Amino acid sequence: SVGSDQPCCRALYDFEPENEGELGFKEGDIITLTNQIDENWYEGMLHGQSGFFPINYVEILVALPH
Ligand SMILES: [Cl-]
Repeated sequence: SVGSDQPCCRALYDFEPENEGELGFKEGDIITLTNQIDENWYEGMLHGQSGFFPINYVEILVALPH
């Protein structure tokens, strides 16, 4: 398995993608966190796909480095 120290977050709400760069998900999904683009958007992965999603839609479980 990937290490338990892999940055990740829990979706608190559904997010449906409205462009082809966004990573959609459903409430409760555990998203692999890969980057923070700005004060509003993360990048991450779920089920092998990658894309952007709102910081405000998730609960951090393991934070990216600061
Ligand atoms: Cl620290």
